[PDB]
Amino acid sequence: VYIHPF
Amino acid sequence: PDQSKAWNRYRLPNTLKPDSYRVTLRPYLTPNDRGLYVFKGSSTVRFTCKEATDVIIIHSKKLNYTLSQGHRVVLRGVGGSQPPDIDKTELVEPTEYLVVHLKGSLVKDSQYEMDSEFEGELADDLAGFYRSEYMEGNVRKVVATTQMQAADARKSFPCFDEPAMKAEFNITLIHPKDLTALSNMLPKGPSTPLPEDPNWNVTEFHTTPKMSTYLLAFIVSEFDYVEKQASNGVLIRIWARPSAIAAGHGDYALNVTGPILNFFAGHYDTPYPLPKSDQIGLPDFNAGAMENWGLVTYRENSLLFDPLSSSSSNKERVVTVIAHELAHQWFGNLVTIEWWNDLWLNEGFASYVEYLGADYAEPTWNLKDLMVLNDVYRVMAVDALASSHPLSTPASEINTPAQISELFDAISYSKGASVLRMLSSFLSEDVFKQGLASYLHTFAYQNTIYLNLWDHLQEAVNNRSIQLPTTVRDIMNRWTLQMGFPVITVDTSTGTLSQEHFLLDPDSNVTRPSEFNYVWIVPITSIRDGRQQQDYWLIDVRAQNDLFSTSGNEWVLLNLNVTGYYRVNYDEENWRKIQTQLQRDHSAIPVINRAQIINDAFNLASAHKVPVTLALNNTLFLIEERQYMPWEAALSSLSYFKLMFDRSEVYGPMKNYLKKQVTPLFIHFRNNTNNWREIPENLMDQYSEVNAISTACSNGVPECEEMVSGLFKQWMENPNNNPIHPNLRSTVYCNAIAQGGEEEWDFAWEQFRNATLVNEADKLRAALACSKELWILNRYLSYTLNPDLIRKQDATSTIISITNNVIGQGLVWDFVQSNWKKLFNDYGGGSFSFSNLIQAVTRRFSTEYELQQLEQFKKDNEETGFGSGTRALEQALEKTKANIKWVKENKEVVLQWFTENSK
Ligand SMILES: *[C@@H]1O[C@H](CO)[C@@H](O[C@@H]2O[C@H](CO)[C@@H](O[C@@H]3O[C@H](CO)[C@@H](O)[C@H](O)[C@@H]3O)[C@H](O)[C@H]2NC(C)=O)[C@H](O)[C@H]1NC(C)=O
Ligand SMILES: *[C@@H]1O[C@H](CO)[C@@H](O[C@@H]2O[C@H](CO)[C@@H](O)[C@H](O)[C@H]2NC(C)=O)[C@H](O)[C@H]1NC(C)=O
Ligand SMILES: *[C@@H]1O[C@H](CO)[C@@H](O)[C@H](O)[C@H]1NC(C)=O
Ligand SMILES: *[C@@H]1O[C@H](CO)[C@@H](O)[C@H](O)[C@H]1NC(C)=O
Ligand SMILES: *[C@@H]1O[C@H](CO)[C@@H](O)[C@H](O)[C@H]1NC(C)=O
Ligand SMILES: *[C@@H]1O[C@H](CO)[C@@H](O)[C@H](O)[C@H]1NC(C)=O
Ligand SMILES: *[C@@H]1O[C@H](CO)[C@@H](O)[C@H](O)[C@H]1NC(C)=O
Repeated sequence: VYIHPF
Repeated sequence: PDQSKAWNRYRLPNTLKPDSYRVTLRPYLTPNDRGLYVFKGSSTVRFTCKEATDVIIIHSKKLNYTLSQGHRVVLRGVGGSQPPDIDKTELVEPTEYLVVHLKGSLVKDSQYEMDSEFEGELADDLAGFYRSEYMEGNVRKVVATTQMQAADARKSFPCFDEPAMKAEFNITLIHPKDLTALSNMLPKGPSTPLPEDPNWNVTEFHTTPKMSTYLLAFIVSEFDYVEKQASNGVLIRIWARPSAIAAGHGDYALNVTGPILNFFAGHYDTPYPLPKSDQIGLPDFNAGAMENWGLVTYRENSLLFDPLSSSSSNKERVVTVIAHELAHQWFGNLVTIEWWNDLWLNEGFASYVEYLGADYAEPTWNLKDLMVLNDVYRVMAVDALASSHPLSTPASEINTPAQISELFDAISYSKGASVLRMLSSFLSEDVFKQGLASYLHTFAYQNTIYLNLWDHLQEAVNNRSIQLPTTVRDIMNRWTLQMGFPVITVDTSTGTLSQEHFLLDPDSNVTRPSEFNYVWIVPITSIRDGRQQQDYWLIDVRAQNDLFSTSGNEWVLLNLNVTGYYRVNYDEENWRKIQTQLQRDHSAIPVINRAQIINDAFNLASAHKVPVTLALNNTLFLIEERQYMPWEAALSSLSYFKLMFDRSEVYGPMKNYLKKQVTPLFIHFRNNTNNWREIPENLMDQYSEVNAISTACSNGVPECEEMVSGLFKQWMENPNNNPIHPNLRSTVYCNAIAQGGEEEWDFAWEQFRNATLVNEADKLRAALACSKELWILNRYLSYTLNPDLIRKQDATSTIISITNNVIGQGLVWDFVQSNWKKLFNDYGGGSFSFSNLIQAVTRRFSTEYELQQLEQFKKDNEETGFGSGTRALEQALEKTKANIKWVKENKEVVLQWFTENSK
């Protein structure tokens, strides 16, 4: 999955 | 829960291995009598018995079985095998198994088939086979769609749902005759009427390659698409709601997708083997995107792009997310992690390689430089804790779906990417990609662990006769098997270097042992008065080399362009020469190293390795810095000061200081853009402009406050003629709401409810959390929890936006303590990024009072647990303890520094 950098 | 029984253990037995599956699924897109949306399916799995056993343990989650010949399943032989009779079956819920107890044992190296018929809820829960909804005018459109990763394929059909259980899949979808069925592969023959009911069609798809269950996708919709054959002959289609496609909002994705796919195929000398790669944007989607092999799914927001309303940052997001998902076709799909403990082999690669693909499609943006901020410095915050974890965690520790989901984190993604960036730097990308080509060729359609990668990189190193201080495995094992990173401390008077494990809190307690003693093997690049020196390898805890010695006016810096995953400290004399250089001509230091000097010194100060005033002194030159990156590094580091101090007497002087530092830049942009009529040509300058506005407004520059209120007022007077350039909307909306009242808030909320693009809605949704009115924040919090107002996919993201507002801190923390079961159960307690909410609500904590609340929160909820947020709570506890001491030690010196330097 792509998860946006938190 | 008896641990001696296999069906009570989380890992599947090794006794059975699937070969191939057929699956038929049929979503019902209108509610039944109960008002429940359901799907009905059947499956046959063919598998090989590898070791004689009298039980079939296979994953099953929230599936109901239709009895067949007296049991939940039927078991048949293959090629003459003769399976025992089924005794009974059971569903074991914690481990999510269907367990088939047999009256005898299966035979080693024989094949068997098992048939199932089942039904599940097509829930609005964003997992497995689920429903997404949107409106076209007043007509409700319902989409059947999927998300399997990590452990949800088993929620759609019974399967051996672990990534090393690769098989071929034969998918049939049964669907309303008017709707299009999509899956990984192309249809196998044309779509035919269901005999019992010709209102439905039956679409069978060609067999997949051998692949992991988590990569399966099944979609039924009336989406439209644009399409283009890529230069490698692969068919690309971009699918989305009809109105978006007609509006041309898929056109940018179509422009970049095929060319990036072809670029990766070329760079890694490894073709993409499928006939097509569909990209599809869903109105409801948990993560950012999912790399399903042949049918990559996205949030609408990350695929669609409107050139007349989306920002440049939105455009960067589209191309980078596409690049990341396309990277996965190689690193994750063709070659797959053996188990989730080595996740970085999928996601660390995708996070690194995404920049190469995005840079191919958009070479003028210079996106690769942003790795330092977006990855290196992002992950270094968590990786400087005693409660961080290695890139490759021991496989034995990672067992449950919660523990698996938790690993989708900054370590696996950004530390993975950072270590690969370092590796490519010391090998050269030419050599790196040669080893990767060999890796991909060898393990195509198979599974890997970290050791397999080093073997193939070693092969390239050996072919090129490259001499390293030891093998690739022994260098890279230092960065992979132990957590953390070193600080490299230089004494420029003697030229000595020393390394130690960098910890934000010296007092913190590292309980995880390292067989490498927290010592690294470090490639050290460096510059002397701007000129690059010979490379150096630091292998010991300390060394001496004249490369690192200075005399007279000379300065040195290590880690040119921050290619290496480490921080750097110097003797205070060299630091003073660096500060002199920044005052004399800051352009003499490469821009990335200007960000480095700032970010490193702030972190070093937290760790008590340099005085805090040294780190603050490193920001003085920013008053004449125009580049995006060093300002972003400063703002990022000063975020921590804001968290520590924005409820204290230190805050006014802090804001005064930032107002002084940013005012010339703000005035520069006011003039340069011809009073905000234009945006800069260069992407970095565009970002620099947005930060200068955000910083000016937040810290009380009166011209900025006037500008944003005036623009927002002009929009309210002309709702259909938005005068605000897309790049400025987020910051103008937020600051206009903050400076305004309920009239501005209500206008923005109405705009949000009426929005046609997710991008515009997202900016408004973040902006509404900027209100300074406690009562408005409370009302807004109640909306985040209402799926008719804010889509479920966005609920916790909006709650985070609220808690980041100083007035929403108490509000949200009190809410979290009061509603833990609900958040855990309904808002993703075992899924991706649940850590985000724990991190956000706790990062202001700097008091004994707050610490005691947090410890009591841990005690009070021990029965519910913290799911995929378990490590984040441990990290919150460590950070909170560090913060208490840091505030005690720094508040008076910081107050005095901001006061003395802001005038
Ligand atoms: C999913 O669909 C695939 C593709 O149609 C199925 O693979 C096919 O399976 C058949 C029957 O098992 C294979 O037959 C085998 O052929 C050789 C004879 O040369 C022999 O060694 C075996 O004894 C067996 O008879 C056939 O080769 C194969 N076709 C292809 C293209 O691979 C698969 O069975 C389906 N899986 C399920 C669970 O329905
Ligand atoms: C460190 O990074 C900088 C900034 O990206 C590099 O400077 C670029 O160099 C390329 C090739 O020489 C030029 O086309 C550009 O003018 C520079 N780009 C930018 C954005 O400034 C520099 O080459 C790097 N240093 C080393 C040794 O790699
Ligand atoms: C599955 O069975 C349970 C228990 O009878 C029931 O509550 C649930 O509604 C069923 N689910 C579906 C989708 O039919
Ligand atoms: C449904 O079936 C007919 C053939 O009987 C076909 O022409 C039509 O395109 C099918 N529709 C879809 C959306 O697959
Ligand atoms: C895609 O590329 C075409 C052809 O170069 C160009 O005209 C168009 O503006 C691009 N579309 C988008 C949305 O970037
Ligand atoms: C190394 O060279 C051998 C012998 O020429 C070749 O077969 C192999 O593919 C090469 N491996 C790599 C990683 O370049
Ligand atoms: C920060 O700068 C001031 C002079 O501008 C100096 O007095 C102070 O010592 C500096 N702090 C450190 C740690 O060098």
